[PDB]
Amino acid sequence: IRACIIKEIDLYTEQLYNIIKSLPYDKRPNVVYSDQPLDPNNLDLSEPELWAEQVGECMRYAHNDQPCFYIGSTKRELRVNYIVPVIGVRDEIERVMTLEEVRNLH
Amino acid sequence: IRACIIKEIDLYTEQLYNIIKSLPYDKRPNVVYSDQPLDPNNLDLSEPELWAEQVGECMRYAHNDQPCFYIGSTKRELRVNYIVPVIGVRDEIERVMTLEEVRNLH
Amino acid sequence: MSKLEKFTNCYSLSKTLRFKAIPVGKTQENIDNKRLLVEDEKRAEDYKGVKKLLDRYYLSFINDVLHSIKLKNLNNYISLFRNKELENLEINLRKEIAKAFKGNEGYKSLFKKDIIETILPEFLDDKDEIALVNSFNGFTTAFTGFFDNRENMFSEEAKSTSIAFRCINENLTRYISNMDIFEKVDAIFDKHEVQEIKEKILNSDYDVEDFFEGEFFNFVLTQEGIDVYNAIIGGFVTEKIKGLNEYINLYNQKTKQKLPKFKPLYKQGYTSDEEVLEVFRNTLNKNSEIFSSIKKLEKLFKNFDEYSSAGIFVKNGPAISTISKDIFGEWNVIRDKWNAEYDDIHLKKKAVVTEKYEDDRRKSFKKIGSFSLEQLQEYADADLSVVEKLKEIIIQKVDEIYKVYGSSEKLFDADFVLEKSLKKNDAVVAIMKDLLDSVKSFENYIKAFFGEGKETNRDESFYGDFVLAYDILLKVDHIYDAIRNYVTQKPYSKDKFKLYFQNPQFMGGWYRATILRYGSKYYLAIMDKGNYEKIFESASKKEVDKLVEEGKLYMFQIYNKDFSDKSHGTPNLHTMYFKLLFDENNHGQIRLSGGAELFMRRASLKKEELVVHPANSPIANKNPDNPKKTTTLSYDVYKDKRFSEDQYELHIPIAINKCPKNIFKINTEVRVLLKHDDNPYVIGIDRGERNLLYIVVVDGKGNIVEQYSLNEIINNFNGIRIKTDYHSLLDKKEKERFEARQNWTSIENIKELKAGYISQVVHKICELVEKYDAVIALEDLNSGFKNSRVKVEKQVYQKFEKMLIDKLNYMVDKKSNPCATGGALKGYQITNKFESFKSMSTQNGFIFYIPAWLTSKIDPSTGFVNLLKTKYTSIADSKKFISSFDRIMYVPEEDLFEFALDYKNFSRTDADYIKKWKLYSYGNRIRIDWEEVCLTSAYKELFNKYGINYQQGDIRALLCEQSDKAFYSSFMALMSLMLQMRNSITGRTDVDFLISPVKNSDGIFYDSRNYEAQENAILPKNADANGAYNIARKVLWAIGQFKKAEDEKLDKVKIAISNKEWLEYAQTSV
RNA sequence: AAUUUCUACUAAGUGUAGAUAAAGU
Ligand SMILES: [Mg+2]
Ligand SMILES: [Mg+2]
Repeated sequence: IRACIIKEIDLYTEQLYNIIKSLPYDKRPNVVYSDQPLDPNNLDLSEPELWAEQVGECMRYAHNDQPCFYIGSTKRELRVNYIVPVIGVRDEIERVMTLEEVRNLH
Repeated sequence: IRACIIKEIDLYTEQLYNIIKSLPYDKRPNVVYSDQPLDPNNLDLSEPELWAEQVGECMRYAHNDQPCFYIGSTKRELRVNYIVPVIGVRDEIERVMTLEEVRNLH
Repeated sequence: MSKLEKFTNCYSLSKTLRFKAIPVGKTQENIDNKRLLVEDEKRAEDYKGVKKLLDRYYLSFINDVLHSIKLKNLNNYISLFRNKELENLEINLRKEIAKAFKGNEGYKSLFKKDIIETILPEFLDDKDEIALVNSFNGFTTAFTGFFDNRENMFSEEAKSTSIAFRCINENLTRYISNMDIFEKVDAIFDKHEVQEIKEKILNSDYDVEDFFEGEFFNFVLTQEGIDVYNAIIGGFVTEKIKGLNEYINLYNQKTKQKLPKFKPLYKQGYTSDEEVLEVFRNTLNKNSEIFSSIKKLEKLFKNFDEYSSAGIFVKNGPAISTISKDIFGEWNVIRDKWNAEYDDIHLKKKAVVTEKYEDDRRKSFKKIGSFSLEQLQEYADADLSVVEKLKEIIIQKVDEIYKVYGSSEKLFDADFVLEKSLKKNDAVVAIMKDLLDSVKSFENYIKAFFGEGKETNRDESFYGDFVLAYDILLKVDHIYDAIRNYVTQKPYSKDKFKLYFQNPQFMGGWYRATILRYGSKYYLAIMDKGNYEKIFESASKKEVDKLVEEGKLYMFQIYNKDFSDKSHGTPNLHTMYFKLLFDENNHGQIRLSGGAELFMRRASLKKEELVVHPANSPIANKNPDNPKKTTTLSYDVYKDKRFSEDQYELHIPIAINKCPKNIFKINTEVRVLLKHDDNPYVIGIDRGERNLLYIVVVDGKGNIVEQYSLNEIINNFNGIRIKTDYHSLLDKKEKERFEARQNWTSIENIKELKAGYISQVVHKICELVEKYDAVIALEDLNSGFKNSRVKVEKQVYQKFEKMLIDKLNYMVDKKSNPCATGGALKGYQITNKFESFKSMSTQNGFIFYIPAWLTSKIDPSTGFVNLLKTKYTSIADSKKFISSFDRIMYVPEEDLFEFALDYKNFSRTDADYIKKWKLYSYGNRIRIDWEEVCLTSAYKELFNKYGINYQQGDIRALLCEQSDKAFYSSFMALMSLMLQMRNSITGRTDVDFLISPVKNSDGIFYDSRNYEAQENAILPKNADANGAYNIARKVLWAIGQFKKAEDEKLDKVKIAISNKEWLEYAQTSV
């Protein structure tokens, strides 16, 4: 179950990368970021570690071509590996957007 | 094992779609096509159903946003769902290219 | 006959061009096969070891020379201390100390080659570290800076970091106060009691009272003397021996009386998340030294009333404003009470309040050392006790500290493990930053109660405990700085080490180093122990490449992205400087002075961390003002590719204008040229609230030649032109800072973005200067304030002024021909070299520093300025206000209200010149949560709502009969917002117009909204354009003053324009 | 998002525009 969960988490973040790569920077969503795989089907809020910020650049790791995302500005150097779009500004997160509500942005 | 295999087969074909969508039509590889998931890690040749032809257009299914590929010309209406790039022209297939030998094409 | 053409070749200047050296051929494996990069890294790592050894030897020498010293002026100090007969004596004492230091027979060796060659390899006598001190044999120059800084302690300049200042200014005061406290706290003692055991266990030879004698201070100069004295003070285990302070605590606990305790004398970056977190846990846990200091200060400030209020003090400065804010309502209440009590003595029965009088009052105030608590109690009101409010606010701060501790129980327990890295984790850094911020806010707050120190009747019963606790607490400053500098740290690093190549005398001239060149490639050839061009005897490329293959040569290639073959745009400035080093048009302007330096930076980013933009994939563009919204490159874009490899940096010094000829004084030549000129332009710069910087160029008669915002920097290239809105970038960064958990990194990002912005504005202002031959006009940052909405703060504006001075020392146009006036070879020198942030005042070559008083809230067409005080205080004050107008009537033709005043009848209105203004209710004003208000309709509404006719005329008498308390409040409110010129909606909506209530000679009120919808406008478009316009008109007044004087009295003409003269100019120029 | 180094970039495709006095403390 752990192998399939990681595969789903990575396919979802690869699709998110391929989507978000083309939106203009002023349209990027507010997301919840981390370094362990993030599972939108089970992700529940009220955890005191989820902070909704906005995606920046979208680049590829040079050694294994894994997508990584810079939260906020690139100059902030807050590079994460797994994100998930949310409707939130702070610790008050409302709901989790889907792979088509992010395409409607532009 | 079947659930993870299908997930890998689909993540691979989604990456292949996202890659092949941007190459000019004269650079597209020669591929082996089918409707059941294709697994490059185990795919063995000499099966009398593998015919290497060239990818055409790359569109999305309107009902569930699943990538589909038109083998040969679009006007031929040979639309498949799972492909795999190969170095071959006929029933004499040499080897299976990778997700970076297809990016080197252009 | 232009002005600038005379200010070339004035004085000399020096720069260092930094480059990158690329090993050519097989130089890198010829270097790795001789290991010429491990000796030097080992030496760079042994530098710190030899630094510590030199520090230890310095400490030995200090404790040696501080043994053979006995002063003859110390008894005079103690006799006269317990305003000018003492400072001469204390500087005599410090001079005596410094002469005792510099008078030894060994001080000569302390900062030359002898201390590495002979002394330190003998003072140590350890075969392990004699290896260290012998490795740096012949490399004494590597310490030149260290020595030049490690001698400022043996001096007497009394700066905060020096041995003399520590021993005298900070120690002798405490020694004298300790003499006092011992004279007071006595006869509770016996030889049978703890007195004899103190002597026996810690001294064993002479009495303990000898350490409170006068002329025995020449015993606590040595660190061991300080140690034994602080031992008998506090207690020193050999059997835990109690000290004098806790004997006092034992007495004050036996019976209840707050008896003073003695004061002890003074004593003369992290690299891993675990180290940082354990330092945090150690210094700031709930049983540390700092938390105990906080508990002690809490018990003190909650026992704050049993200390005599006449003994406490509060320092004079920002602390007074904050104390008034927290106690007496808001910012300025203590200041105005002091000004009232100063007028009641130094002001006659007349209303003759002059700007000179106000300035002398301000100076007398700012010179007051500190305020007692009984004084601040006299300034208070009935039933308000100032000590109770201070105690309650300090207890609130302490309880907030305790609350943050209770919110942060988790970072102290031993089970805690770090999931993510510290720089990427922001919950734990938020916790640490909140704790450090609260604790340092408390520390900076209670810093006030140390009221100047030098004063007579200090309540030592309180100050003993206070300093005992505070001298442990102020370590939070270093902890805060360390943790912050660790968190705000780039993932790469620029740590390098100089390469010598087994040669102490290496590269120091043009040594074994030469600069070759071939075609359009410049090479650095270093001999060890086709056709080129030597720098001009030629060579043969074949045999030099043969030397490179052999090993007899170390050819590097000097390179930056302008020497590339795919570079087509304009080269950098320093690239042009370098290329000119070897040019023909360069005669002696830029020459090669000194020796270069070849450093070496190791790869800081592991190639497993390298992140790339994959090729043939459309990249999004980050510039909203860019037409092209994507980019597809045929190659890869690595992020920070420069820091993922080893790079041989090369620092090359250059001396511009080494042999000047047009030597003269720049300021006086500027004054003479501005005098003899018939139409000198002036560029006024002002810090706005909606614009970062705003430019207004004004000719020699007050006519606006240009006025535009510096919001967007415009880069020209290839004929194309693309703009960048730095205001929007700054707003984005501030929004990100509002979203982030902690804002240590956001603040540094904002600072560096602002630095880049001012680095663009520098070029903007220079190309503005070399277009009109204009003269710049900047706000004098020493005196003035900007009301917290101005984006560019004072620190970054000071950095901007410094950057402008450093640029205008040698102004270059990159696009211009080099040998042409204004090019790199013949740049303009229209400013003197920067000295200090305090000497940036009243002139600098082409730069005039101007006070920003009465520049934005002034009508630019009439000179009007609201000098009234329209704040409601009571019925009587508002009645007198209303009764002070010459006439108040309703003009029915215009449907307005005229308020014919006369500035003679009003207080503090002496600067004005045209004292008889007539101002109407024209237009609409935006009050402040904002609300738009049409003035005449508001007046009619108020009048009708309180039953008042106004068509009569001169309704002043009809108006001061209202008995209601709120009528005059509303009236003075809208009378205050009628005189509000700068109106702006708070919620960022760009409406920053500037209306005036008076009409000019032609009879039309100035309204900026009539000039914002225009290009080629004659009056300011908004309040910030008004600020720049007035900052330019002040320099125009100074130019007129120059025109009034003769060609020898020009140097003495004062140009610090006073409020009287400024208002006179602004009101008659029209 | 490439840089002697900094800022904003991608700016016409291995770069653009401006600035840059390094070392040491
Ligand atoms: Mg350039
Ligand atoms: Mg950058």
